[PDB]
Amino acid sequence: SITQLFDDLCEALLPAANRKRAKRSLKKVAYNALFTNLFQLPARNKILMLSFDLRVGGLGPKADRLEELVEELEAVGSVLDLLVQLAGSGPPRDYFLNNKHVGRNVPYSGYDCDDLSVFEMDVQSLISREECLCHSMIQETLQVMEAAPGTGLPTVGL
Amino acid sequence: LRRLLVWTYDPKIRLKTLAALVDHCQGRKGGELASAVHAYTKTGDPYMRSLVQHILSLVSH
Amino acid sequence: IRRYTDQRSLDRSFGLVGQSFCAALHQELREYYRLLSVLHSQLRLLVWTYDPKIRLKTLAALVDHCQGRKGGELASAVHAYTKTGDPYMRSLVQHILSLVSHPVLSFLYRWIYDGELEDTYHEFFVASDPTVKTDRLWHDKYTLRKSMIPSFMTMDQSRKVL
Amino acid sequence: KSPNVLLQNLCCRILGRSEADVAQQFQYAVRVIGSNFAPTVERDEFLVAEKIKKELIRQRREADAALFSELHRKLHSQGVLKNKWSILYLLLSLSEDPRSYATLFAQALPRDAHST
Amino acid sequence: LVHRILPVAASYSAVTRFIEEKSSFEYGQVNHALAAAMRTLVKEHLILVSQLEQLHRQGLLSLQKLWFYIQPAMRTMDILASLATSVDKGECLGGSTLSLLHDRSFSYTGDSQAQELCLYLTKAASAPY
Amino acid sequence: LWEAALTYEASKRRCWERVGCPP
Amino acid sequence: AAAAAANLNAVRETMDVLLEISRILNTGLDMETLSICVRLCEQGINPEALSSVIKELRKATEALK
Amino acid sequence: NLNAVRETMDVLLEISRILNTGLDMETLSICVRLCEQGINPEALSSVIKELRKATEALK
Amino acid sequence: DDDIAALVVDNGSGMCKAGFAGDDAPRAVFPSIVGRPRKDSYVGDEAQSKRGILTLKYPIEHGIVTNWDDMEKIWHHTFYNELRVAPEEHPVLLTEAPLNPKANREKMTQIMFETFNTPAMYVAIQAVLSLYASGRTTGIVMDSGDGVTHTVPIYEGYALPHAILRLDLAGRDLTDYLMKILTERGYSFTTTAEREIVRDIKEKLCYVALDFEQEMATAASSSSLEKSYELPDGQVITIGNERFRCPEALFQPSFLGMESCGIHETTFNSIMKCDVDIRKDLYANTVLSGGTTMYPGIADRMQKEITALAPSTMKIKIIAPPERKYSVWIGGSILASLSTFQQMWISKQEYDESGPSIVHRKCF
Repeated sequence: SITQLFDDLCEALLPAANRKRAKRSLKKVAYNALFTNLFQLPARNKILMLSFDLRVGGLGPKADRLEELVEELEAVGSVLDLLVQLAGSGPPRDYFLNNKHVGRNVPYSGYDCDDLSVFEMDVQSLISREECLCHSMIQETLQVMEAAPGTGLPTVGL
Repeated sequence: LRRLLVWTYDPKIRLKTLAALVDHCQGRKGGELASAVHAYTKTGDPYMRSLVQHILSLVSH
Repeated sequence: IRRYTDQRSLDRSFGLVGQSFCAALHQELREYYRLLSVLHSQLRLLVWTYDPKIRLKTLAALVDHCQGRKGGELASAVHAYTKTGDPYMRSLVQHILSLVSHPVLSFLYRWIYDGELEDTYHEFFVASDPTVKTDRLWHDKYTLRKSMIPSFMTMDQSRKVL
Repeated sequence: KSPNVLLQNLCCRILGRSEADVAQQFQYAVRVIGSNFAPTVERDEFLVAEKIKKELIRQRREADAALFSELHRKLHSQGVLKNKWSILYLLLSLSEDPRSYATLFAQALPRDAHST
Repeated sequence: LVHRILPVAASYSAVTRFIEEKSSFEYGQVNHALAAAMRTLVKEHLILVSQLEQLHRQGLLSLQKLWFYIQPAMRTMDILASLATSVDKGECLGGSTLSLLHDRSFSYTGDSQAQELCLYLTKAASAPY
Repeated sequence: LWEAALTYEASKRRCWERVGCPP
Repeated sequence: AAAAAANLNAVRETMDVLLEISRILNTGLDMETLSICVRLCEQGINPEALSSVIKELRKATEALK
Repeated sequence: NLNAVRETMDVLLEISRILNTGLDMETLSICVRLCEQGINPEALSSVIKELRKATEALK
Repeated sequence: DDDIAALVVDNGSGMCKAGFAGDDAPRAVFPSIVGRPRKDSYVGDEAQSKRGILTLKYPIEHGIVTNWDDMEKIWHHTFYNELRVAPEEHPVLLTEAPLNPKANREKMTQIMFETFNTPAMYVAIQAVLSLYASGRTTGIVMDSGDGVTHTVPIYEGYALPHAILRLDLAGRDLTDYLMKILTERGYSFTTTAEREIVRDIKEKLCYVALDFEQEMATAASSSSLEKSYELPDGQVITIGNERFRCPEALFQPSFLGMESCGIHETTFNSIMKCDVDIRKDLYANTVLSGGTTMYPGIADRMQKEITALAPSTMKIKIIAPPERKYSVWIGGSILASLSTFQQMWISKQEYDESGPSIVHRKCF
């Protein structure tokens, strides 16, 4: 069962990309940390409570996608309650936004200043990254190549 | 912003179609007008198809 | 490399493998344009430029060696730099090799299944044969042209899909 | 605290069902309240004052409409409310008469003639 | 340096003439919507050009930076320029221009930059037929 | 929370020195 | 404190003014619902958005009755 | 049953990719079997965050 | 690091396991034998080879120390010959069977402090330390060893003796029942080495039965349950009807005539005498045990009756470790390495300062 699958988990967190006695030490720290918390519909609602915070924080189609998937997840129950409590632990375009050139019936309306004003900003975050990239690759190498004499790689420490 | 030509890009297509009905229809009333607004919906260019299908809801009232 | 990637961008009779190889070269050259962007605003420093001088030697090497090669002999001219074991040239040849393999690997799911096979330009080992439409085309109507067998393929790979 | 579970507190008060007993309604609540949170129309406490007066005329009362002005005075004298426009617009929208065309009668502006 | 950049200029300025001329009644019915879906694709290049003007006021835009930016655009807008010149030069209308798109959808199947744009445009364009 | 704390025992005396908050 | 119980008096004052306005219009809300609606309206919310909900939840307790 | 659990393992990847977990497919497979045991998932989300901290303390 | 070291020694019922703390396998395993001419004091291969003219003496055989001198003798000879290290320079963590009297534990901490002379020590219950390596600290332990069994509920961090259940159903009764079933067959068991080999065969090759009904039905139709055995010594013991019903006697205790509880009965009798607010928490750490770890089959019957025990709104969680024979060993191996364990780990200074009885309180 699960405590044998836990051994495969202890092999994953150890670098595979030796490795037999470091596993016995990592297994000790794994078991020593595991039992501290364990010693001491209202379920889809927890996903809805974060979809609200999605909709307030911009990004409309992501929350509209999330509420489209929580209907099919109800058409194993302890797994999504783990996912909702691991939702912010994750790793840190589109041609259309304002084209009425397609369709057969589109409603007549004016400007709003929250659609096309924030469609040049969707690209402005891209152009303001692709130059901040240029400052995060020439700095990270000039920090290696110039500090002071006697600084470099630890092969001189051999 | 290049003088905001992105904002005036869907205009002059909006403006272009509404200056065609205001050129093509001049001195009209009756069913000859509902056969003259109803020739800007047979276009296979979907902007005009999506504009005059709301205009034609009003004029055929 | 600037000349090579600009001239074959007005050639469309250079095939789809040459037109993928030069596009990957283009993507590799964009970071060397980024260097020339930032250094301009800061305006001898040889030791800064010794290490880009190693990258550009390999890129000009792939340009000069693969001169005018298209199809499966250009997949036998970048699949000669997959035999290396010094990982700098491995990384430089990666993000070129993938795009080069993509046009060949597109036809190999419509010639093991059904689906359109474009061989109006011979870049694929199939050299199809006209006017055998009777019933004798379960014998050879798709000749195995050896020059457009690539190096990632073998004989069992180039003819069992056939 | 967060606004979304506060919506479920409202859902416990109005329904006989608890918040844990229903999730189809809370789905619709997350649909409506999100992306229409934080005012997007022009505020005016004055129009709300004159429309609560206009509603008390519809109940055939003129005495309680001028007592409402003293409660409107007291509302400002305490001054602990953030949007005095919003809660009174909200109570006026949920008003029920004890016992036509009104879109050509004065309303708040959409702020689509103004950058937001 | 400006000679390096001029092909993307030619492959914007040869597209808008097809969109303008073939947006009238008589010019086909698939041929209408091909140009009508090319306005969503003029939009991208236009948004790039628009944002760079406000960036240039700070001083954080130069000729080299623009040439460094437009590396994907130089190919993607050129495929659209070839389509535009091919329709305008010898007139293809309706099903004739849909045979033109049907050959272009096979003449690239391995490029994977010059395929995806056309693979979008075909499904956008053939709503009237 | 505010209406929960709000039910506190309040003196029925009102000040003659203060009309501004006479608890 | 003492001045912290005067503010707890000044909020009951407001809540009584709002409780008066809630009854002279004869709304559907009771005092307990109203205490959630004051918390919502303090944050800054469309009152056009909440009223549509309240119009559905009161007919969703006729889907309970 | 063995055909079912492969399809369930494929669909349970999707709902954990949209919610932006830190879980990869392997640790997803272990944690999907562990949550199905009955041990409260609200605590399992915390023991994983402590395990991944104590392994990084050694590196 | 350079914190002061720790070692663990578990003098088991059939072999002696010795080692250093934090070693996944036992560092040395000798058989539990202390000779006498029947060398004169030797543990290891030479004593096992001389067993025709050397007595085989296990000091712990019923979960209570029966000979005290041979226990401390095999303990000292294990530390001096089995590991080949010096007693004055190493603290040792020892384990004992559950339900050891307070006077017996007092006797052991006395003998370990004086005759062996340890720097620091630990004497405690077996099933709880085995649980701490087997998964969660809280739960229920179904421990079946080789001379004792206990259903141990634990919600303190340590056992609750108000609800501990002594059960005579161990490997002792299994090999006794094997001798009985073979003497009913009319087969000569012969000697002690064939006793150990046939007990090994019951653990390894023998069918460990899945239900009483199905294998009985196939054997009553016609047997095809037997599986051929070719030993290099040349023994052929194979019979199909007999081999599923020999370990089946735990599933129906009246199949032998055992009046004591079965497996489902002892764990159910345990959980109902335990508090109900921790009930699902204790029901989701039930453990597996027994010599049957070389071919399972007990686990399905056990998990099926545990599904049937409590209602269907709680799912089963049976923790099935990859070790169920050296589980006791890996327990001490993990616990002795910890620096937080020093609070539960007594030194020599306090044993003189606060008397001998504090080993019951601080070691727990």
